[PDB]
Amino acid sequence: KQVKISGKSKENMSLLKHLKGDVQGKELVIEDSIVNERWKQVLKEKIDIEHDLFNYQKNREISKVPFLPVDRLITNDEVEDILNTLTEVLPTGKFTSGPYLEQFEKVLSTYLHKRYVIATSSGTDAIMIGLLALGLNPGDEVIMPANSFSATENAVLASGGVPIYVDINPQTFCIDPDKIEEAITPYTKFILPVHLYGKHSDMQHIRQIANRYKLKVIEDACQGIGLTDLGKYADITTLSFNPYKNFGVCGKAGAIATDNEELAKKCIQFSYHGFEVNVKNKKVINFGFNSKMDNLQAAIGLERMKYLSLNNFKRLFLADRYITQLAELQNKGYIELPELSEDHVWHLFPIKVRTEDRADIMTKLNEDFGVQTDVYYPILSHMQKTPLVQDKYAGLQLVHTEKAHSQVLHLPLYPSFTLEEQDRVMEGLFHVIKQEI
Amino acid sequence: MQKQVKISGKSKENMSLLKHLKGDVQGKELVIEDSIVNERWKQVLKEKIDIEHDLFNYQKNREISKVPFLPVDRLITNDEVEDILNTLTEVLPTGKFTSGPYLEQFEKVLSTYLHKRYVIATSSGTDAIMIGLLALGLNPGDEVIMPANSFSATENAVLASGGVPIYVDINPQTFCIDPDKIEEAITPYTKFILPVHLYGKHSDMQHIRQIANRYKLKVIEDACQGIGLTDLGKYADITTLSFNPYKNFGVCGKAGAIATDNEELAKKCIQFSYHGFEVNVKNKKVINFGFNSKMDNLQAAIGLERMKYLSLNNFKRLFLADRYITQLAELQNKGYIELPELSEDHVWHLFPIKVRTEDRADIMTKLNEDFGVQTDVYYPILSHMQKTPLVQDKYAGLQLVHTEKAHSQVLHLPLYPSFTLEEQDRVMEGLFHVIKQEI
Repeated sequence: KQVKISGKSKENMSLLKHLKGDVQGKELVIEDSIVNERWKQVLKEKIDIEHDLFNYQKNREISKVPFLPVDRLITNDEVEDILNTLTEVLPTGKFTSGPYLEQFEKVLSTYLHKRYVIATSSGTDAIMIGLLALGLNPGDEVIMPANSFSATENAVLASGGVPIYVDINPQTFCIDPDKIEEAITPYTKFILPVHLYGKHSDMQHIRQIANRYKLKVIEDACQGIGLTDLGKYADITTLSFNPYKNFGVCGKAGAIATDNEELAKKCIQFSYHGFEVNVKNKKVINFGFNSKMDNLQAAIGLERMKYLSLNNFKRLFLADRYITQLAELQNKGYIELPELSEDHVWHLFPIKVRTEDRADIMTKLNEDFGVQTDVYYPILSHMQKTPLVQDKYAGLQLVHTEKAHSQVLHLPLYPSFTLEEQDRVMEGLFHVIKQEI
Repeated sequence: MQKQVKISGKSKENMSLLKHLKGDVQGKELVIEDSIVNERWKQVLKEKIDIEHDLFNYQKNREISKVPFLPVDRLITNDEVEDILNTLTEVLPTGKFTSGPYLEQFEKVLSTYLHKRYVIATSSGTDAIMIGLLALGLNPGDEVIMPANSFSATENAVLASGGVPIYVDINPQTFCIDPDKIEEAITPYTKFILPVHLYGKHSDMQHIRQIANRYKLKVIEDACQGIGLTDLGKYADITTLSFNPYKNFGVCGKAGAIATDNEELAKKCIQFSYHGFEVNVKNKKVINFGFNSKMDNLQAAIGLERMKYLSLNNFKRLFLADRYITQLAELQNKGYIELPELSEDHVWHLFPIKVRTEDRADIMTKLNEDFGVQTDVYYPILSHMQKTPLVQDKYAGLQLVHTEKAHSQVLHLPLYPSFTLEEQDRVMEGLFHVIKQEI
């Protein structure tokens, strides 16, 4: 009878169906949570998504479609809320530690269903501190994919750890659990899956393996906020609140989330100079970092977080539209579409095109249509031109990772993107693609 | 034939300004260097200045029940809040919060203020030291010569980068590393000297450079408390700063900077500061790894506002320290305490006096209970006495006589730009009353 808005990816999916006529129940019920706040001012019984959420203007004039214009990633209402909260924050004089930081950590805890949240100065820092809190020693091996953002390998390397790259599932872009056990040595301590593009990795299977081999699991969920059951099978979950993520602040920040008390204590010590928790200047471990989130950014996060469920839903609506209206191109085998799944928060939108055509498709979309696309990310880990790669990752081949990487093409997708712009993207893809994969 | 007096805002020039602004004639001889750090001076300098009244609003007869050591709400003024709100009104809608134009502009201003060719703004002073060591070519196990009485960030940066701290005794008068004790400690594994301008006092950099040259060592200074020091960085390979909110100049969150004249070195700092990428080419790595440690565009915008108060704020700190040193003279004359020396090479981030080792706890307790005067000790525990596995394992048997003795005597008195002279009166009165024994 009741259709509940949690804001999480599973319920978003059922909300999507329900609003497309397909009744999932009677009463729209909005869960009493900070992440659902902006929904309340726009969600009405007879809501029309195209008009109420996107203000669809089919005939608005469009010459260029930028892939990700940063100015549009923050709205006018967000600006007003931020200025309003800073008006109160600034005179308190508390900019590093303070009450907004604590409140942000409490709110995240509830949203993630994790007992302990340590907010950090970036996502990169979260992974780095997480590895160390979990006991990483120099030379310990960490199993992970090679198609993530460089921050992932970087956090392992900076801590003294050793990346062991394993091939991916070519459709999900995520680490193939069936390739993990092969790569376990007596020096392997961790598995580090990445929920790439917003797609959830096969965490249950990863957990079975990990318990088998007594490894720890720390996930890079920096692109995966809003995923149903995020962290259910992880020892540590890491997040980024960088301004370009599904939810971000106004600078650098991230978080570590865990259910283990002793683990949390250690993360806090590593995040702040190795001090005894809340006892300044008294070290209890060898060293630590200066890597807590700023009180000021936390105050901003408490405002920007009000838009999260609404924005994740708008991302889902966008991804659904793409998948539906481009179906004919996958039907003719010209492109491959991502699967419409509950275990996706659509941080990025990956289609697949023919390898030898991608650069041409990209150029034509831009030249003829003003449509900008991109490829996240241009270089794989084991193909970076560094002294480390040549000495350590020589002649390594990851067939699926490399092939998928050669084919992946990302389309504009973000909460303030417009349907009219999306139409131009799609109209463009049809007019320029004329060969199969 | 009149000598001009340049208001650079640096420590040397502030010292002479202190005399001229105590004097009767204040005319066209006072030349304000065209710099953002001097902005808040332009308005107030167009008339004759009475420091007590114009800068401090001296209210000798005000009721004071408590003197907090560092009330953080008073470290940011109303005009600072307003300027910040005004600039953020412009920054926020641009949507640029990581990289951006205020960041580049803040680095450029710093480069001019410090007289250093390259400034790399970082996410904290702690990261500046860590990145600086790595860019200078630190390898795991490399020994770093340093004092043991700094904030923990100094040693934490050495250790996080793979370095090995080697602690050397200080000059007990200045609290800075004793150049005369550095040479003794040099081994084949020594690669760096890391002096700290502690409390805002300038280390003996010329002598340290001599030793460094002689043994081919790199010098990276922790100047995180030393912004405004004359000739800062002159003999350093890398200078590091902090713009933590509590510093002489700070932003509204964490940030710091690396300063250097060496171009190839600057390049490496950038690479380390941002994922090991080629400069201005995202996703393309040219070194093994790097960090996510640039300063944020938004904090840079706030920095460009707050920096307008630096020269004036540094001047007020000096006037405060000078006032302490003069009015407390008698306590030093009678041998009860030791006062710092009124020098040109100090920016007075903190104000250290020395009291009798045996009486300090009692002095502090009585100041607070009988008079509401809060004092403090930066920092409570020395590096070689931290209860950590590393210390208990590798730094057992290490004795640093001067560091330990001076650390047992030191007492910091409240001093920040918005501190009032009437609060200062009460600090000083309390000190006269509670103290009765010599050192």
